[PDB]
Amino acid sequence: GSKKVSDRIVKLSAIDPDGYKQDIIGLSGQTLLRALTHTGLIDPASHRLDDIEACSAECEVQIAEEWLEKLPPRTYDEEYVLKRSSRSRILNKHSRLGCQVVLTQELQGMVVAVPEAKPWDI
Amino acid sequence: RSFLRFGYEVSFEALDKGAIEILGPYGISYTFRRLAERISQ
Amino acid sequence: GTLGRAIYTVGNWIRGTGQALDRVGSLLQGSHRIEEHLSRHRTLMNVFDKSPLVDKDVFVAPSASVIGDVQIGKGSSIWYGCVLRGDVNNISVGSGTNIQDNTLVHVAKTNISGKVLPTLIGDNVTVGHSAVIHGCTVEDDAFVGMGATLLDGVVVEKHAMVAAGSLVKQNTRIPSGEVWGGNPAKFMRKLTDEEIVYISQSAKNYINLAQIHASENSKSFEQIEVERALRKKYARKDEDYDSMLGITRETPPELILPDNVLPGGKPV
Amino acid sequence: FLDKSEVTDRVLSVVKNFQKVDPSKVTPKANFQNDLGLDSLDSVEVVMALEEEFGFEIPDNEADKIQSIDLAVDFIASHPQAK
Amino acid sequence: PKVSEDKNRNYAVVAGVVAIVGSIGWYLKA
Amino acid sequence: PDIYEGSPTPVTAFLSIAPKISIFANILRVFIYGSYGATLQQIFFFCSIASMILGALAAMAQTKVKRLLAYSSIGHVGYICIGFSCGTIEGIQSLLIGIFIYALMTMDAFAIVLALRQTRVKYIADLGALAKTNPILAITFSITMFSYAGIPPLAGFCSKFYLFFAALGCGAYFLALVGVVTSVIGCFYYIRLVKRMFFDTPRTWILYEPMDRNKSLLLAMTSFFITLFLLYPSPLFSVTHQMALSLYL
Amino acid sequence: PKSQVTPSPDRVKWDYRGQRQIIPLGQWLPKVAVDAYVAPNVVLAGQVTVWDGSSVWNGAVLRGDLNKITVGFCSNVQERCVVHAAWSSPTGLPAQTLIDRYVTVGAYSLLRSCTIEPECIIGQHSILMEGSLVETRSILEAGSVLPPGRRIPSGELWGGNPARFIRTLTNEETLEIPKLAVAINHLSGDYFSEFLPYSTIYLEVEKFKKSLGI
Amino acid sequence: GTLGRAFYSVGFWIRETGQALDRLGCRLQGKNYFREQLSRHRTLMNVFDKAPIVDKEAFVAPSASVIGDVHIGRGSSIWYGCVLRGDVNTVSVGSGTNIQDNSLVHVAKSNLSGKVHPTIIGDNVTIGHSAVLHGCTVEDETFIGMGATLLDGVVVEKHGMVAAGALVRQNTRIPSGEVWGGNPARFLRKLTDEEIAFISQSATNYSNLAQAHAAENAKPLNVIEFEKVLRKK
Ligand SMILES: CCCCC/C=C/C/C=C\C/C=C/C/C=C/CCCC(=O)O[C@H](COC(=O)CCCCCCCCCCCCCCCCC)COP(=O)(O)O[C@H]1[C@H](O)[C@H](O)[C@@H](O)[C@H](O)[C@H]1O
Ligand SMILES: CCCCCC(=O)OC[C@H](COP(=O)(O)OC[C@H](N)C(=O)O)OC(=O)CCCCC
Ligand SMILES: [Fe+3]
Ligand SMILES: [Zn+2]
Repeated sequence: GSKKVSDRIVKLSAIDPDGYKQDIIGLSGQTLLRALTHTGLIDPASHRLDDIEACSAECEVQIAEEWLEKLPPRTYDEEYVLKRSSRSRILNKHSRLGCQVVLTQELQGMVVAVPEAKPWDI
Repeated sequence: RSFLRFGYEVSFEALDKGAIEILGPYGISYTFRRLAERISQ
Repeated sequence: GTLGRAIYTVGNWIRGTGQALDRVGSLLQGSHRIEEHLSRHRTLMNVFDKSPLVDKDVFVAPSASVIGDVQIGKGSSIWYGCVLRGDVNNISVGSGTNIQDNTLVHVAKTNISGKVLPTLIGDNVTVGHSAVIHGCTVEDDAFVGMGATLLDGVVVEKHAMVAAGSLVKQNTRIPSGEVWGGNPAKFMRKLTDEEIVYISQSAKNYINLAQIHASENSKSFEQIEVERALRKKYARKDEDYDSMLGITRETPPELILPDNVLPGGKPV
Repeated sequence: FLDKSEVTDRVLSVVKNFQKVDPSKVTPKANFQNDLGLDSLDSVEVVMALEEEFGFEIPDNEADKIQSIDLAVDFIASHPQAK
Repeated sequence: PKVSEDKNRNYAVVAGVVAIVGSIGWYLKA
Repeated sequence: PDIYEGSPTPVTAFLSIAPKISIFANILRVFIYGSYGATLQQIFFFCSIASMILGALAAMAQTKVKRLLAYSSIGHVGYICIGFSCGTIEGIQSLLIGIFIYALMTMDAFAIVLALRQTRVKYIADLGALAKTNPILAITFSITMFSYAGIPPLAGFCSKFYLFFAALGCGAYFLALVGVVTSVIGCFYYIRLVKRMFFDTPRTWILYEPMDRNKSLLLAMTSFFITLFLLYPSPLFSVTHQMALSLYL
Repeated sequence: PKSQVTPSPDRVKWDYRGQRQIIPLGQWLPKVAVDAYVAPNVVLAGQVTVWDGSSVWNGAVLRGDLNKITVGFCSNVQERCVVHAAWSSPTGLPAQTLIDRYVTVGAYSLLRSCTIEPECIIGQHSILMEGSLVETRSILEAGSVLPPGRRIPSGELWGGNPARFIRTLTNEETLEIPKLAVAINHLSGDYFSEFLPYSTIYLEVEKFKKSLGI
Repeated sequence: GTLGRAFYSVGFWIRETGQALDRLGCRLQGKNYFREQLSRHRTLMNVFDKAPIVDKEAFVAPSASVIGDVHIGRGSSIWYGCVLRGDVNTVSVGSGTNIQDNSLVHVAKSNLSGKVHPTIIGDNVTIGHSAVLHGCTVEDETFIGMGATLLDGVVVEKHGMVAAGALVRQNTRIPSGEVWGGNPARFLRKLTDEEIAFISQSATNYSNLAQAHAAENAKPLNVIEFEKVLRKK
């Protein structure tokens, strides 16, 4: 055979805030925020850089409780970014950062819920 | 052999390895990360 | 009046001074630079008392070069950089069949093999970019991938495909429904019905897409300036100030493409 | 995603309110119209009761596809809105 | 065709010439 | 900081410069009469110390360019109020020189920010590969940051120098130590930005569109002023000393 | 069967303006950076973006009529290269033809909806079909063809008509990859100084008009 | 040298100033015809002193792009769409050859790969359509097939034929009288006398055809077409 792009295609189920479930396509080895950007669910101009310090949780996502065990644990920086932009200084205990989640072939069929948009212009 | 030990186990291992570092600019002086981040209060 | 005449004379003096300065600067360069001249490239050209018969609805790009005895059917299109040299023998392009960018269609010298025949391209065929055709007989409803080379004496039967980056050797016939490809151009696989639908849809999409290019490449200087001004004026929008003023600026029809070339036919 | 226990309980509880459905036959795999001898009106009534115990909606093209309580409970367990 | 038609543009040209001449005189007379 | 961040960038540029000059003029024309037993000198002493300390300790925990600029403005306000704390002709002269230099540096920095604002710059990490795409805008921004820090060869060092001299003249040795420590911290988080542009190698780059002519000339003139101010600083000192004396006679 | 065509009497057989290099399609206007060098023979149609340090050489066609085409920083498209975009790709990813930074595209390269990661070298006569990914720090040999949906792993050299794996690139080659793009950018900048902002051809047009009145 | 480049740049500055003055003079009179987007393509383009040298009896198509130190012999022809770019080194095209349509004969763009080899073309050499000659050398009376991709360091001996679409790898020598084809190029068969005669006759046929094409290209530009383009409503 040969090296197919389908060999690193990760299927995902991303849910927009109004409850609609659409299947997105991502690449294993790239951030989940990049996968969400392809379909346009998250505005690319809000999180152009997949870097932790260049982030104010514009890529916040809600992972399913059964699918959160197959992911690296949240780092201190991720928690600090999540708390400040929560608008209530509370932890939802199941929300991750899009730029800090790297897709993997073990993440096939992961269901992720995208919350409502937040202003980011200035 | 005593001088060879005197070269590493003390002069390089303790005097200038981390003892100056711990009281220097990053051994314990990096508490500004634990201090600047608290300015949000 | 008098002020206008005085300003015109001053402008004439300024133009003369500027041209003199340009000449002096050219002299200091040592006359090494080759000056740009008027475009001498002829889109349609005659060779031996033979003229192309391009139809009214055909889109021939200005950078294309249709030369010699070339007969082109309705709805087809010749794209940028394409060369159709029918000087030695005939070239017949069918109806609705587009020849894409940088493609070359040439006909043999009527004696390359003794029994040479003119280059015939059927209807609704599509030829990919940078493809080379040198005496084929491509039948209608066929596909030639980009970069494919078709040597003299080949025939591409109906509903057949030539893979991109192939080399169909001389006197080779591609049967219907095959995907002949590779440098030796050997049998790859059979065509599925989805591929046939894709071929027809691509041909129709190119017929649809040639129209905007034809309408853009034939504009006059006055229309081009007006469209450039309109494009600059509506490049960025401010809905807040328009809502304050009670107006709604709408994009002029000159800057609106037909919905039949959009990815999914977007009305809004 | 949702665990199978709670969705199984929620699909095993509401089905016994039709004054004819046998409590002994209801199980994670028990077709509505075929295994229980239901009517097409009851076949749509079960789907309506699925959106009667919650606020989500089932499109008209998602009600007549599969009348099986196993796929129904799988779909319920794959309902992010519910909890 | 030896006439400039735009009246507004002609006045701008006259004003620019006047500004240049006045600036030169200002730098010379003072 | 919230007002500076939420305000439009061209608006934020004007509020960072114009109000401060006039308000400081009012404060000076109040000090000419309001020196009631050095009551304001103590208030401004505490305010300047706290302002320097808080600006230095707060601008290190900033990831956005505009919040960092706001905290830099607060720190420089404290540095200027050092001059208020020491009531003397030299103190007021240091104050006015610092105001002038700070205003010019702020105009430079905000012109640079507005140049990148055309491509929606929000974070310091956004200007990561600027030394590759625009290797002269990165140099200009580094010059402005170093001038904020107070590196000797640049113009921002002269103001801090003469303010420290004024503080030591009145005998307030405690102001000098606080200013020195705050200057160290400030230079640290100012060279932190210069590290991002030149030394880091981000995986994803952001390309900015060319700037326009007005901001280009403004940047060029201000950058030539900043680097070459030490060579010919006499007119500024002369006009400042003339201004300080004229407050009373 | 028709075998009948109607020649148009208003068809132009010689456009004195030549071929226009920038061809806007409706509201889509190609964007070319002031630092970028585009050869006068190049045709840019539709939504095509050329960034700083990029260069497009003679005979290249960049038709962004269907989907977006982007050429990255210091990435070059060499002589007679056709870059085209499709509505969609077989893999399901967006079909925008994206060329990242420090990418060298050899002559007679046909790119269609392919995405090329930064610091790549594409050989001559290379064909990148729809939905093909070329991972970063990889080299594609000359005359190599990869079918739709194929991928070139990062740090490897690939070639052949049904493109196959050849060997693994060493450190020196994968660090030399951007230097080739920089050198080609320097050559393009050398070519860039030969053209003034405005051509002087309109004077010849005026002379031709005066030779026939107005 | 470096003295010449300074004068060249100063000439550019003065020419730019003169063009700006001419545009200003046009604006005073109300004309705006300088805004017309005319094609800036030149069939003969130079890079400082490196200017192509084309013989008088040589057909160069108006759409062909010849750049840098390129030498064209008598009786040679560069057909439509060809790009002959030799700037870091020289491109020498012999007498009686024919760079056919959409072909490319260029030299390496940088010294990182090594030393840039000048491209040399012999006499009566036939270059096929859409063929790439990248820093190679070919002896006289040779044939290069359609779609060939000769690379640098390649020597094609006299009476040597390269098959169509073949890709000759770097530093490869094709012996006289042998046909090399496929990817990569490999020996296939030995040339026959009839093929040699046909190769010889093709050069003369194209040389005669180029004269007719040049005669049809040297006609005065039509004024009816110019008038029709001018008035478009
Ligand atoms: C070789 C040795 C010499 C070598 C040295 C040669 C020197 C040549 C002599 C003088 C050079 C003069 C330099 C002065 C240049 C000033 C800047 C040019 C200003 C200018 O755009 O022109 C007028 C404008 O009108 C004025 O609003 C303001 C314009 C007022 C100034 C124009 C008056 C020019 C008369 C100069 C006296 C000529 C006397 C004769 C000189 C020749 C000697 C015989 C044309 O307006 P416009 O609406 O059609 O178009 C403009 C224009 O296109 C651009 O500015 C903008 O893109 C556009 O938006 C619009 O503004
Ligand atoms: C001596 C030459 C005067 C030529 C005067 C002149 O050309 O003004 C135009 C220039 C540039 O302005 P434009 O963008 O309209 O370019 C217009 C451009 N001509 C074009 O072709 O696009 O103005 C200046 O910067 C110069 C300011 C100082 C003017 C003294
Ligand atoms: Fe993030
Ligand atoms: Zn031929």
